[PDB]
Amino acid sequence: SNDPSGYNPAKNNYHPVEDACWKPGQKVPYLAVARTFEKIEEVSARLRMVETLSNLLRSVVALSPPDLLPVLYLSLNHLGPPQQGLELGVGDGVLLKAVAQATGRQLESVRAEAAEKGDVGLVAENSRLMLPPPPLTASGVFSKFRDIARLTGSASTAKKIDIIKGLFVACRHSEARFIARSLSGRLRLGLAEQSVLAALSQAVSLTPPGQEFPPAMVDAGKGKTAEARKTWLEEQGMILKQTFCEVPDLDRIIPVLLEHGLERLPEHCKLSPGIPLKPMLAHPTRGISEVLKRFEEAAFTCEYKYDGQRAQIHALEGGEVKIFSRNQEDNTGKYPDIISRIPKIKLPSVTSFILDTEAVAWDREKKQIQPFQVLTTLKRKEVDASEIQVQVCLYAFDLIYLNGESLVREPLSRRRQLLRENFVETEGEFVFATSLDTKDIEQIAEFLEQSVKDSCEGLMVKTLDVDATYEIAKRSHNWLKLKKDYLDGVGDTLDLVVIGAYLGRGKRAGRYGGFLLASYDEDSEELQAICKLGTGFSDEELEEHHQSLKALVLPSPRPYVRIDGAVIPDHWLDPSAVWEVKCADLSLSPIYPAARGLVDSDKGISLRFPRFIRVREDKQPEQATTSAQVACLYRKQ
DNA sequence: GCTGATGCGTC
DNA sequence: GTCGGAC
DNA sequence: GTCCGACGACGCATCAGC
Ligand SMILES: *OP(=O)(O)OC[C@H]1O[C@@H](n2cnc3c(N)ncnc32)[C@H](O)[C@@H]1O
Repeated sequence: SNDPSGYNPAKNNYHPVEDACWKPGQKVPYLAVARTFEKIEEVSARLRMVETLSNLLRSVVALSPPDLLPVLYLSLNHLGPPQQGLELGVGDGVLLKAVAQATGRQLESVRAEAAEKGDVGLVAENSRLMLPPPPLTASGVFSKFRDIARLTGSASTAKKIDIIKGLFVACRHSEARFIARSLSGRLRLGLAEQSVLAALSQAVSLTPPGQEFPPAMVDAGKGKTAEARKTWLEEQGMILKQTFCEVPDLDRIIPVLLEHGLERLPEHCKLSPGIPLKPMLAHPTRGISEVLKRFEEAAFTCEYKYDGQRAQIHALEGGEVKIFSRNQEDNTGKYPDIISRIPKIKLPSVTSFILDTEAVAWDREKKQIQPFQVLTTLKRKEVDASEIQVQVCLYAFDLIYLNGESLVREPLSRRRQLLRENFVETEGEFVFATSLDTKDIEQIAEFLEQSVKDSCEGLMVKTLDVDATYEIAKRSHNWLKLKKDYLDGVGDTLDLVVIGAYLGRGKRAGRYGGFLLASYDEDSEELQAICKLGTGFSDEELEEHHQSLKALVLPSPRPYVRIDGAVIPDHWLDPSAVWEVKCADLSLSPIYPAARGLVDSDKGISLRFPRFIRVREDKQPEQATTSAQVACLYRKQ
C-alpha cells in the first residue's frame, strides 16, 4: 500500500483502512506521524487540527493498536506519565551539535542559522555513501527519545548525540524537522493536550477499538444528523476528558480504552489517593467588574492568593502520604516535616484524603509569610533534625477526596464545609485560606487591599454553588485570579531603557522575541541591566519595535552599559528607547547588576513577571527609573 | 575533582 | 508566571 | 471563553571542558 511520503490525513472523506500508509498489524511509520504534524502545522483552525489528528488515530486504532500510546505521546511531545519525571536533558546546545555533525557543517554556522530562522527543525531538515537505514517507526522514535532521557552521568551527552545523529541519518522528508523540534522541547504544532484528547475521543468513537480486522465499523458517526453527531461526540469527549483529568496517565488509560472501550473507561480509571490528578486552574481577571460579570448569577467566595507553590497532598488508606506538584511531579521528598504532621492536621475519623494547598515559606519568629524566593531556597527539613527559623506552611483551600469518596462533583460550598469540619489548623503549619463571602464591590476591594498587606498576591474568586465543582473537564479555569497589578494604572511601573534585543523563535521568528532592559545608575553614570522582557506587546507593536530598534543595532556594546551575568543580547542596541514596564514583585537577583550594593552586598535586583505596557516616547534614557528608585521599590515590599 | 554552564522545574 | 492571537 | 505558544526570574542537580 501507499508510500508514507504521500500520506494525507487531512483529505476529505478519510478512510482509516484504505487511506493509511501501512499494512494492518505493522508498526506505524514515523513519516505517517510527521505527515500528520505537517497538515496540522499548516492550518490555524484548531478544529481542523483535531480532525486531522483524529484521522491518524483512527488508522492506528484500526490497523496497529499497540502504536496508539507512542503516537499519542509523540503528538503531545511527552516522554511518559508526568509523575515518572523523565527528562530529555537535551538543550539547544546539544541538539545543535548533533545537527552540525549530521549535516557536515561547522557548529557556529548551524547555530547562527538556527537563531536567524528561529527554529532548529528547519536547519536539520533543509540542510550518502550508504543506503538509508530502515525507515523510522513511531514506536521506535518514541523509545529512542526515552533512551535519550534515561542516559545519565558523565559522557551521557556524547551518547545522546549518537542517538540523535542516528535518528537524523534515518530521517526522510519532514521527519528531521519534527524530530529536532521535539528534542528542542518546542514541537509547536498549535495542537496540545486538549486537542489531542478531543482527537482521541473522536477517533475511538468513529472507529471503535477491539474490532476484528478488517473493522466493520470505520465511521460510526456518519449517518447521524449534524446536531446529533455533535452532541454525541461532545458526550464521548467528556467521558475521556473527565477520566484523564482524574488519572492524567496515558499508560493507564490507553490499554483500558483499547481493551474495554471508552464507555467503560471510567469504571477502570478512577480518582484515587496516590495517583496525581489535574488541578483546578484560574483565569486572569483584570478587575472586580470582570469578576462580577463572570459570576453574574452565582454567589462566590474570595480567598487570599498565597505566594508559594501548589501542593496536592494525598493521604492513602493505611497512612502513606504523597505530595504532588501542580504538574503531577512527585514532591513527597521535599516535605518530610509536613508528612510527619499529617496525623496532626486531620480528625481521627479521616482515613484518606486529597487536599489542595499552597506551600508557603513561613518565618516563625516574625510570624509572617516569606517571599516565594525564600521558599525555593528552603532545604528539606528532616524530622528530628534541628529547627530553622523559616519553614514550609500549608494554606489549605480545597478538599478533593475524603474517606474513600471523590468530592470532584460536589459544589465548593460542600467541599469547603468538609475541609473546615475534618481538618485542624496550626499557625505556621496548616491554615485554611483566609476568605470572604460577598458580592459587595467595596468589601471585595478592601479584601484585595488586605490580602496584599498580608503578603499575598491578590485574590482567588470561586463560585460556591453554581458551576462550583472540581470537574476540570467541564472548565479547566473555573476559578478567577484577581491581582492588583492587573489593574492598569494601579501598581508600580518602571521606565526602563532597551539596551539589547534577542532574536525571536517560533511565532517570533524573523523579528525580536525579547529585549534586555536597564535602569539608570546615577551614581556610577551607567545603565544596569535589570531584566529581560518578552511579553505585553501586541504583534503590531512588536513589529514596530523591530522596525525602530533595527536602526539602533551596535556592533559592540557601549562601555557604560553593565549586564554582568545577563544573557548577552544577539543585538546590542544604542540606549535610546524607554519603555514603561510593569511587574508583580522585585527579586534579589543572582545575575542582574541593577541596584547591586543598595539592598544586598553581592546581588542586584530584577523584576518578577515583567511585561511591556507602552513606549515612553516623551522620555529620554536619562529620565529612566534610577537604580536608587529600584531599591526603594524593593524595600517597600 | 574543580569550575562555570545549563536544562528544567517552580512561579 | 503574563500576555496576545486564532477560533 | 478556550486553547495555544511566544516570552519572564530564579534555584539547583548535573553537565562538559579542563
Ligand atoms: O497565577 P496562577 O494561575 O498560577 O494562580 C493559581 C495558583 O495560585 C495558587 N493559590 C494560592 N492561593 C490559592 C487559593 N486560595 N486557591 C487556589 N489557588 C491558590 C495555587 O498554587 C494555584 O496554582
